[PDB]
Amino acid sequence: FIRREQLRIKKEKDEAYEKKFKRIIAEIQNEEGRAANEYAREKAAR
Amino acid sequence: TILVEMQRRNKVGGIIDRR
Amino acid sequence: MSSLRHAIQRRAHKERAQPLERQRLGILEKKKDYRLRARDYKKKQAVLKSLRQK
Amino acid sequence: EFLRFTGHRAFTQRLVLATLYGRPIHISKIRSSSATNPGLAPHEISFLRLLESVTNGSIIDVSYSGTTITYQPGLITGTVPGMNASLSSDAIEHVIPATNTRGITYFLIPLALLAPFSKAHLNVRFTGPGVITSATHGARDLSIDTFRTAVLPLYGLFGIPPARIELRVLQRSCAGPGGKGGGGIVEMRFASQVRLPKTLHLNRRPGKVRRIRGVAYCTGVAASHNNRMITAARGVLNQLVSDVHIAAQYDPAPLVAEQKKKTGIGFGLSLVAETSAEGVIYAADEVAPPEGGVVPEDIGEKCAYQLLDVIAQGGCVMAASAPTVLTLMAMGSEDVGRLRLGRRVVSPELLELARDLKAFGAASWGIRDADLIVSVKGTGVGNVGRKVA
Amino acid sequence: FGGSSHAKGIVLEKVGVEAKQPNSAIRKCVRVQLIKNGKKVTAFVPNDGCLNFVDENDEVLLAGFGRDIPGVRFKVVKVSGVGLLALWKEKKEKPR
Amino acid sequence: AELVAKRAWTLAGEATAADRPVNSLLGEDMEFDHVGKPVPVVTEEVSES
Amino acid sequence: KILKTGDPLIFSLGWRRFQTLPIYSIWDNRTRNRMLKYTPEHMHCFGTFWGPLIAPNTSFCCFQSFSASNPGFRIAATGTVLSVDESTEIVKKLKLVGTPWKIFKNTAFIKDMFNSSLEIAKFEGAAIRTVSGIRGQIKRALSKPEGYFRATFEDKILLSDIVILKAWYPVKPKQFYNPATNLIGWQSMRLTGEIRRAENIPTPQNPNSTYRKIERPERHFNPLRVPKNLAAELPFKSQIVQT
Amino acid sequence: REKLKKELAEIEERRREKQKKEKKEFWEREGKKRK
RNA sequence: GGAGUAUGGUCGCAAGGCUGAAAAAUUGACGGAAGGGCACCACCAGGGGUGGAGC
RNA sequence: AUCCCUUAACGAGGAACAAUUGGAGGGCAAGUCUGGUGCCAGCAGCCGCGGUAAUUCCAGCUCCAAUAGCGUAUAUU
Repeated sequence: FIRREQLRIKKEKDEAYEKKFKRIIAEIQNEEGRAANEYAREKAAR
Repeated sequence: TILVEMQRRNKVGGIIDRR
Repeated sequence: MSSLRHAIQRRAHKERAQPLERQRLGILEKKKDYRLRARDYKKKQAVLKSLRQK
Repeated sequence: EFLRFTGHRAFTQRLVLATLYGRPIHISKIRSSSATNPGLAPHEISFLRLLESVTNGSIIDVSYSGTTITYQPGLITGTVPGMNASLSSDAIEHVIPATNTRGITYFLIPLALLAPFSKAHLNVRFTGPGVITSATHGARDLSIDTFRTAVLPLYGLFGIPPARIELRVLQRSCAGPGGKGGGGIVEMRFASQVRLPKTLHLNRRPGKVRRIRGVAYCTGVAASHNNRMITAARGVLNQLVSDVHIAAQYDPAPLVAEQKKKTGIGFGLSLVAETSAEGVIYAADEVAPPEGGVVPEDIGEKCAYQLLDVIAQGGCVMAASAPTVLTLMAMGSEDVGRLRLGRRVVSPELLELARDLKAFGAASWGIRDADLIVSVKGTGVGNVGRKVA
Repeated sequence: FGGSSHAKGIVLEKVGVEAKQPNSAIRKCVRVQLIKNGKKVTAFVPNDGCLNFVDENDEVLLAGFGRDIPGVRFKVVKVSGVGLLALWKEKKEKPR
Repeated sequence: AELVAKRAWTLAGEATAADRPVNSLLGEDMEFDHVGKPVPVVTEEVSES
Repeated sequence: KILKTGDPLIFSLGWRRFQTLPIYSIWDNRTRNRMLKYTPEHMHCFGTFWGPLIAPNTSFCCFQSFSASNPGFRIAATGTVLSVDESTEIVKKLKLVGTPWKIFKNTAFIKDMFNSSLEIAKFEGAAIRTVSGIRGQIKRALSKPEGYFRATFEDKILLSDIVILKAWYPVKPKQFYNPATNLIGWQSMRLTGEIRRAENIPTPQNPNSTYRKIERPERHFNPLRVPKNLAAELPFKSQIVQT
Repeated sequence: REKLKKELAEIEERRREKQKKEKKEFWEREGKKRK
């Protein structure tokens, strides 16, 4: 019983961690790259 | 019993119900 | 990187030996010696499988 | 054992303030007068069980007579996966027994004002036979809809944002056979834990009550009941307001264990008047008697009359949500926060809360005229345990 | 940003403090809020052990990052008036 | 005296079978990894489904 | 000096000066809060003690002994209060170490690890491991020698190998609290080195634990040994020619 | 020889990166010309 | 700049309760009697277990 | 008064009269984490059984650039 419970909990916890940090890294890269490309466009026009 | 103790591994204090 | 690490970051981790009460059994096989053992056995089994096919 | 209280009035307020301030209490002489059922009530002992479940290191001790408890509080951890549950997203189960007469907002109001001061999230799930999600005749408890859209915006005022509060019902229920019983399960998920609540200021006059929105719910009766209730409430409030809009909700019946039975047959209404100025809302509720069978138009007229009473009476916050906003104002930072109560709003429960705060160690309140402005000095405790990363 | 070379900021929250692998760029990145303009931008602490000196609500100088999340543009240079590489090299203590 | 005294077998990192008492594992609460999937026991809901 | 876990330390934290004995624990790779035995040089480790509660992000200093005859630099540790709790979750590795008894191709019988079939039945299915890196699983308790078991490994282990099982035993900190009432007078709990030098007991040192240089001979293996029936059955172009 | 082959593989990786960057810059310039 | 392929957000629909748990067929439903085929879950001829004591 | 110029006497063996700033790379455990059709791979690793007056270990790892100077960010030219 402890084997089945611990394996279920490990699968759910690893899936939740992977999903959350994929979201976080994607949002950070999206916002930072958007501002970087806007600044490169505003700098190349000068 | 066993899963509840595995959840409350480190849980201190409880309601002491003398009635 | 490689300049963002101290010398204590670079310092090697030593390998433990066989216990002295058990040194008569030979050397304590770690990952390197195990890799050598597994390479030799996989090579010999590959030759034997080809000989059995032939 | 150190601090000493008497009586069964404002019992949950005393235990919750004891948990939040960390002061060990001893409440003596619960029911000295009652010879038939002396000692603790079943809803009180179930609130003790829930408090032990969500806290950690708290020691509760009920005596042999049941008429004296003592309580040394611990930290409000919540649902940590090492002590309370198995996973961090797992709902801590709490069962309350079939001999429970008070509504579930009797458990939710202290838990919701004790929940922003926790370490991890709170994911409590109230199941069991005696979980009534309605208003009670009882001590006139709020409903779940009244509780939600009348008092959780006050946490939104304090800066505990309601973007992360998840109070959801999965079955709904009224009392049923007599006052005892229930069946409808809920789960509340506080994911918004703050260090210190903001010192808010309710001072400007909340004059123009712009609109009325509400919820009329029916569990176990015909679904024309809420339509008749809406026509009654609109017939009362159409003299005053052009936009009253009341949702209709219907659930078939909840089943409890004895072999299951269907219990919790009833219907009720809950009006919320929103003032155009700020987070100022007046709420009123009315539920059918659990054995009576009264007219739904009588219930709609009764809740509309109670709503117009609270609109006439209240300064800024109604007296049902006044203890919650006042104790959060006391938990805030070491500045003054200014609430605008009506002179008719001041109640013995509010006065008893003032006595309990003065006994615990918070500062007194300053009452001046403007309805009266009550000004509260925060004590600057906040939450004790939070992983500052 | 702005017209200056370095900006100041408040460390709102070290995002990716619960990331698993030690030198992940999600582990190294920190969400800060610039003082002059008010926007929340993300910046790299140069090292994972050097992340421990960055505490919440600390005045943080940050510059450009000129060379795993490509596009995070800033790097934290000074924390509370003391250079972050000096804190990492254990030259100075952080005044709090 | 506790700081100067010998460590318990749970606080020593390597506990072979000579250190501890006989059935001393049954009194402990440790976590450890398992290997492989367990077989699902047939329960009445499984047979009904 | 480095500063050991268990040894007492005078914390200046809040208005309180208090001598308590902490537990140093690293957060292993953000998984389990493993208990260290010393503070790491030039690294922030977590500590955990039993003292008064303070709201977190509160910096603190930390001394060893309030003596003027210290020849150098009385202050020992610095830092900041991370969080407060009751009943921490500190965990130390306990390795059950055993020895192979009979070694077949995969299943080896392992002797000097447990004492009874009750303990083996508790630790049934556990992830056992060789020092070399061979994984394995405890399969079944063994009947006739009481305390041995059968464990099916990944490949063949040797009789020289050491078979470990890495369990995690929880460690609770002690609930000691000295106030450093200096204007009245106070008893200062000593360190382990001062205790050993005072009451004359040597430091425990294991010769099997002290690192040595290992003389490895170059591993030469035997040649291939082809069986007689296979060597007589394989065809002419691939027949083995041995004079 | 193995050290030289490692450094040669690193140089070829840099060559493929600069080739991809110059290819995208050229086709970004031409895709505006055919628009 | 064009064309694909992904990834994560945002929005819109889905997302309103004459309601309150446990048919098809000119082709379908069920049989009976007769006659076949097969079977160490049948007959026939034998053999062998288990079941008595202990682990 | 100082500095300068004159100037008797001391004033070098590395564990010092104690060269720095960057970049690239190798080697390591009875340690830890993750993936999976055994022994593999990846991220990495101040954290190892004991031990802090204990240890003498890659004993001071290898290479490149500038060197009393050197790096980073942004604007850029």
